[PDB]
Amino acid sequence: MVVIGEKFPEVEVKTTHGVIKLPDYFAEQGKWFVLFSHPADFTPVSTTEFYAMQKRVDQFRELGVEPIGLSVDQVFSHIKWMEWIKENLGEEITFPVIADDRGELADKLGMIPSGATITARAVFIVDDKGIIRAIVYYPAEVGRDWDEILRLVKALKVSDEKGVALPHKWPNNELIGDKAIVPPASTVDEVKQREEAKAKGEIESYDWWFSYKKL
Amino acid sequence: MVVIGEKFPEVEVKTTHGVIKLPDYFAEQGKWFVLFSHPADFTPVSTTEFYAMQKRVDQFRELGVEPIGLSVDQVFSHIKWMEWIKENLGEEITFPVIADDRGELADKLGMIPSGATITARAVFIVDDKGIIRAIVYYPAEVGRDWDEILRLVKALKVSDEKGVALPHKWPNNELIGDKAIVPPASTVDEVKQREEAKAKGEIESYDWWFSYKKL
Amino acid sequence: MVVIGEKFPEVEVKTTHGVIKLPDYFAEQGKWFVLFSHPADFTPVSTTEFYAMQKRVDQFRELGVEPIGLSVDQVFSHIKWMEWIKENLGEEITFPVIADDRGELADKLGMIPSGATITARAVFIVDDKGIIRAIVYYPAEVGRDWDEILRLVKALKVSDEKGVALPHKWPNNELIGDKAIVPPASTVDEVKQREEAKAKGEIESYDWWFSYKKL
Amino acid sequence: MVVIGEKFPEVEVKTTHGVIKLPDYFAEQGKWFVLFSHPADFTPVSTTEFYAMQKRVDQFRELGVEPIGLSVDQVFSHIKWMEWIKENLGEEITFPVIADDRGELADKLGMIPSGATITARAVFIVDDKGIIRAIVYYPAEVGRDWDEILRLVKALKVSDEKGVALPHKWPNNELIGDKAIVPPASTVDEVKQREEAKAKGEIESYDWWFSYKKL
Amino acid sequence: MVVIGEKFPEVEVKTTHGVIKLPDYFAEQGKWFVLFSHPADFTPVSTTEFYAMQKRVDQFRELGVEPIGLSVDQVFSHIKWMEWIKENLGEEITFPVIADDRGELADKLGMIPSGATITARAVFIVDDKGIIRAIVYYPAEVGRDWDEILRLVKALKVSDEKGVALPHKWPNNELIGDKAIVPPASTVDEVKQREEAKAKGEIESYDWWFSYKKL
Amino acid sequence: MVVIGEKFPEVEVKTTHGVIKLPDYFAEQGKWFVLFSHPADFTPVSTTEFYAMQKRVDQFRELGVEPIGLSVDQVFSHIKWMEWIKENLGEEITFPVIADDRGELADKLGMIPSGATITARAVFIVDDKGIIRAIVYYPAEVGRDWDEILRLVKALKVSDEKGVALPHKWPNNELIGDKAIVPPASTVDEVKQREEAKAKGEIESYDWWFSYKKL
Repeated sequence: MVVIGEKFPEVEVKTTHGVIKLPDYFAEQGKWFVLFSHPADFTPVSTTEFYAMQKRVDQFRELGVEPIGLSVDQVFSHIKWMEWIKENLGEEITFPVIADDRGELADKLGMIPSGATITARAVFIVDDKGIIRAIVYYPAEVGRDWDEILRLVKALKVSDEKGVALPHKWPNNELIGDKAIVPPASTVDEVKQREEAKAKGEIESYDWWFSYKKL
Repeated sequence: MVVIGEKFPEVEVKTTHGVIKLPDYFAEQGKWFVLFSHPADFTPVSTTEFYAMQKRVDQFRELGVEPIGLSVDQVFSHIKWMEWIKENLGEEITFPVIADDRGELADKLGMIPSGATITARAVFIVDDKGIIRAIVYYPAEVGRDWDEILRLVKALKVSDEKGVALPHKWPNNELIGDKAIVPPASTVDEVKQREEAKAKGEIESYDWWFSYKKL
Repeated sequence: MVVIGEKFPEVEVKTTHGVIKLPDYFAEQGKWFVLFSHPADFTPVSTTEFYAMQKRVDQFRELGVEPIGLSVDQVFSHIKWMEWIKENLGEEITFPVIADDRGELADKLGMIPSGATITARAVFIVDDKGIIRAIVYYPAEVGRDWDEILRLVKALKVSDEKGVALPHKWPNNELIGDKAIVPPASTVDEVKQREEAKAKGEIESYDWWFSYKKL
Repeated sequence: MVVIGEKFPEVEVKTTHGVIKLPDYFAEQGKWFVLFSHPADFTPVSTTEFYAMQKRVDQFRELGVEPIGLSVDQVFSHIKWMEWIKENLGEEITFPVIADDRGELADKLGMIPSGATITARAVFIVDDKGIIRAIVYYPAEVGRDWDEILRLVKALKVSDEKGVALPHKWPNNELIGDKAIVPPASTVDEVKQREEAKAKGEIESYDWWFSYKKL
Repeated sequence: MVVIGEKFPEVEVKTTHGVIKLPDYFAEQGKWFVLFSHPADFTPVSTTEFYAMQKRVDQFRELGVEPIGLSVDQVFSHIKWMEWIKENLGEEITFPVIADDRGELADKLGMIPSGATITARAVFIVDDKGIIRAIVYYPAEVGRDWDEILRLVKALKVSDEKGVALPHKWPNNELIGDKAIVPPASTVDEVKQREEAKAKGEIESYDWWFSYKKL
Repeated sequence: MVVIGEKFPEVEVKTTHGVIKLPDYFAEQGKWFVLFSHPADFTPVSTTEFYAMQKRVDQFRELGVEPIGLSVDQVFSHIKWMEWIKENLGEEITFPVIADDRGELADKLGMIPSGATITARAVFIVDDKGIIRAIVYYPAEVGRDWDEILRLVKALKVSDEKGVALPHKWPNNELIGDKAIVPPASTVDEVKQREEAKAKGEIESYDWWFSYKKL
C-alpha cells in the first residue's frame, strides 16, 4: 500500500527490455513514468489496452513520460503476447513490460484486488523525482481510457512548470476552457496580491479565492 | 486504507442532507454511489468539479448511481460554498456532501496524501452490495474528468448485467467500438465452447481468448 | 488540559495572516495575547462575537494586547466568513484567526466540550512571558461579553505594573471604586508595615489585611 | 480536571450550613448552582467579592440558582470571616461556604494554579441535571465581575427554556439587543425551513445561517 | 511517624514571622524548640492553650527554648486569631505559628489522629542538635498543662548539662525533692565507684543502683 | 507504631498477676487502663515512678482506671524489684507489670527510642472501648509527673460523660478555672443555638465559638 506524495519504492525489475531499477532508471534521465498493471497475458481487455497504449506511446514520450506495463507472468509470455499483437493488429509493442514474479511489486503497491493473487488494472504516475503523483485502480472487467491519463500527465507537467492548478476537464473546462487556476490565496496578504493582479489585467477572477489566467 | 472488492466500512456521516449510514442508505435502496473527496470549500478546482458534477447529476441518477462528496470542513461551510455556486454560476447543488470531521472517514479510505491532513481528490465507486468497484486518487493540483467516471459506472453496470468485460475506451473502442468482450476461456472445455459459438455466428473473435459481441 | 500559571505550549499555527509560532511571535515583541475559540465559521453567535471584537480591537492593541481567534475550519472559510462580516456589517476583520486542523491545539488546551470534536467559546489570556494568566470556557449556546475581558486584561496589566490586586468589578468596585488592593500582610512584620503606612496617610484600610489606595 | 458538559462529581462537602452532597442537594430540588472558589479567608479581593455576591444573592435565587463558595480553610475561619463582613460592611452572608480540606474538591476541578496549594478564583455553573455548563478561572490578583455571571446564568436558563442561542453581550447586543438567535440550519432542509419562516414574519435574518427573533 | 532520638525532619515552613527552616533556624543559634500543634484557629481549648503559652513564653525563652505552634490553617487566620486574643485577653502572641498546608508536616510527624485530616494536640521537644527528646500526643477534647512541659524541658537541660537523670515529679520528688539521680552502675567496676563516692560523702544512696545528690 | 483513636491491638501478655489479654481483660469489665513502660528493673528514676504510682493507685482505681506497667525484663525480676520497693520504701505495688519478652508489645506501640532495644517512658491511655485516647513518650533521663496523667484521665472521663472539651490546665484554668468548654459551633445554625443559649443564661461565652459552663 502507498499514497500520493510518497517516493516510489526502490526495486529491481525484470522486464522485456532487460533488468532495470525503479525509479532510478527513468528519474536519472529526467523522465517520468506511467506504471500500469493488467491481469494476464493473452487476455482480451488488456490486448485492447496495450494496442491503445502503443498507438499513444509517442505522445507520452514527447512529454518526457515513459509508459511501462506489469503483470505476474514470465517474460517469455510477455514477449509471445506482444508478438501476437504485432502480427494481428500490426502494432509492435515498444514500451517495456515487467514480469512481476509472485506479485512482489504488485503487493508493495496495492495492485491486487480482495481475494486475488493476480493484479487488476492499475496506474501510477511517478515523476522524475520518483514521487507518485496520482493513482488509478480499475477492476479486471473494465478497460482504461488512456486519453484521461494523457490529459492527467499533461496537466501535471503544466502544474509543475507554471505553478498552477488545472480545472475540471482542462483543456476543455466548461467554465474557463484551457485557462489554468491560480492557487487560492490562503492569507489576507495573498488576498491583497490577487486584488492587485486583477486590477491590472494579469488574472481574471470570480472571486479572490477563484483566480485564473491564459497560459 | 482499502483495496478494490473490499466492502465499504459501515459508518455514520454528518452530511448537508442529514446524518446517513454508508453504504446502507444507498444500498438499502439498491442505489450505487460515487464518493469523491476534494481538499476544501471555497477552493477553485473543486468549484469547477462540483459545478461539473451537478450538471451531470441526472446522468448518474438515471443509472441508479448517487453522487456524494466529501471534505474535512464543517456543514456550515459546505452549504455556504454551495450557495456561492448557486449565486455565481447558476447551478444549485443537489447531491449531499460529507463534513468528515478530523479526516476520520478520509483516513480509513486513505484519502490523505503524504504529509497532508486534508483530502486530495479521490473517487470511490461503490455498488448496491456495498462493494468498492474502482478507486481513483487525483492530487489537489489536477481536477478530474467526471465524463470518465460516467463512462466507468456505465461500463460496470453493463459488465454486471450482461456477464461481460469492456475494452479500452468502451463504448468507443479503437478495435470494436461499443462491442462487449466475453470472459476469456480458461479451460480446454471453454475453448471448445468459444469455437462452437464463433462458427455458429453468436460471437466474433480474433482468437479463442479474444471473443466479442454486439449487446 | 492546562492551568493558570503554566507557559502556553510552544506551537506553530496556520492563520489568516500566515503561519506563526505561539507564544513567541507575540512574546518577542513584548505583546500579550487573548486567544479565543469559537465552534464554526458562518455561525451566528460567533459572528456577533467577532464583530464585537473588531469594534474593540484597538482598545486591546493600545494596551499591548493582540486578539486572536481559533476554530477547526480551514483558512479559506475563515477568510470567506471575514469577508461576509465586512460586506454585511461593514467591519473588516483585522485580528488573525487560527485554522486549527483536527482540533490539535484545541485539545492540548481543553477547548473541546464533553462528547464534541469542535470547540465551544474559550478565552486564554497569555502574557508576554508566555504565561497563561486567566481562562474562560463558555458553551456554544452563550456568547461572550468582551468588555469583561477588556476589564480583566486591564486589571492584569495594572496588577503587574504596580504590584497590586484589583477588587470585585474594578474600576467600579461597590466599596472602593477604582482604588486598588494592597497584598494582604502575611506575617507579623508585614502587619507592622501596614500600620505605619496607614498612620502616615499612604494607604487606607478597613483592617491590616484589607488595605487599599488610589493608583 | 473537568470540561464543560461533564457531570459534577458526586461528593460530600463540609460547609458553613452543614454537610451536603453535590450536585444532589441542589439538583434534587431542581435548583442550579454557581460554585466559586477564592484563595483564603480574611483576604481582601475575596472580601469585596463576597460582599458583592451577598448583595446579589436574591437575583440568583429568584432564578433558582444557588450561590456556594469554597476555600481551603476550615469552617471556624469561614464563619468568623463571615462575621467580619457582617460587622464591618453590614452584609450577613447567607450562601453556604465549603471548607474544602487539603484542597480535595479543588483538585478534582483543577482550581489550583501552577505551583500553588490553595485555590485561585474559579466559577462553575452547574445546572439541575448536575451538568457543568461553563467554567471560569480567574487568578488571585483579579476579582471577578458577578454581573457577568448573572448575565451568563440568565443566558443559559433562556437557551434551555426557549431552545435558542444568545449573542455577544446579550441582552444588550450591538446588533440585536435582547433578541435570541435561532440554531443555525445545518442541512439543506433546515435552510428551506428558515426561508419559509422569514418571508412569513416568524424570524428576522441576516442570512439563512443567521436568523434571530424577539422572545 | 517518628521516635525519640531521631533528628527532626529538615523542612521549610511558612509561619507568622515568615518562612523558616527547621530544625536549622533554632539549632544554628543554639536554641531548642517546643513544637505544638492544635486543631484549628478560632477554637476554644486552643485559645486557652495559646494564652497560657504566651503568659509563659519568657520562661521558655530564658532557658534558650523557643515555643512554636502549628495548625492546618492559612497564615491570615493565624494572624486574625492572634489579634482576637490580643484584643479580648490583652495578651499579644509573640511566638511564631506554622501554617502547615495540607497537613504536610503534621503527617511526617504523626500529629493527625485516626480518621482525621486536621491535627490534635501534640508536643515535640527538639534540642539544638535537632534531636527530638520527648513527644506528647493529646486529643482535641483535652487541653495541655504547659507547666508539665516547662518542667520537662528544665529537667532535660539539667540532664544534659550535669550528666544526671531526674526523678518522678522533680523538683518536688516525693522521696528526694530537687536532688537528681546518678545513672545506675551497669558493671561491677561502676558499682565500686558508687561505693567509694558514698563512703566519702559525694552521693547519697538507697543502694548501688539508686544513687542521688544535690545539684 | 500507633496513633490516637486507633484500637489497642489484641494481645496476650505475661504479667506479675498472670496472663491476661489486652484490651479485653480491662474492657470486658468496663475499666479503662493506663499503660506505662520504663527501661528496666532495679533502675532509679523508675523506682521513684513506681512508688509514686502506687501512692496514687486508688485515685486511678476510684475512677475505673487501672494502672499497668511494662519493661522488657522477666517476671522474676519484676517481683523482686517490687519486693525491693516494699522492703525499702514501705509501699507494696498492687498494679500488675508486663514482662514484655524481646520488646514485642513495645515495638507494636513504638516505645523504643532511636537505636535502643529496651523501652523508654511511655504512657498510653486506653478507654473501655479499647481506644487509645492519648499517648506520652518521655525518655529514660526524665521521670514523669503522674499528677498530669491523673489530671488527663479525669479530663477525658468528664469529656465523655458531659459531652464537653476541657481548657488549658483544667480544673485550674487561668481564664475559667474548672468550667468546661462547649464544642465550638461549626455551622450557622449552631451559632444561632449558642446565642440563644447565652442570652438565656445556659452558658457563658467570650464569642460564639468560645462558650463555656460550670458543670
